Amino acid sequence: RWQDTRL
Amino acid sequence: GPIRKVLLLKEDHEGLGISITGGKEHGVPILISEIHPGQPADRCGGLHVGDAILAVNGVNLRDTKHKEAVTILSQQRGEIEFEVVYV
Repeated sequence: RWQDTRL
Repeated sequence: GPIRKVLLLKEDHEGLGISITGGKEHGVPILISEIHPGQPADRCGGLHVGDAILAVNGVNLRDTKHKEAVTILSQQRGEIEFEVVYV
């Protein structure tokens, strides 16, 4: 249920 | 566990080379979900999938929502210091 973002 | 201070050097045209997950809306810290091969975090070393990012460049991420952490992290440039603890 978690967002995941590439940085 | 030990809080490590980890240095990463980044050119402006590069990303950090990490993915993050978690955040306040999920009741957990900002957590590293992936280190990308050949990018600055991988090249410089010291960061670990499953690390909680407690701070970056002195800016506290402990109680940040995901998008807030994305903003702060994305705005850091050059010589960047993370404070992390493996969870």
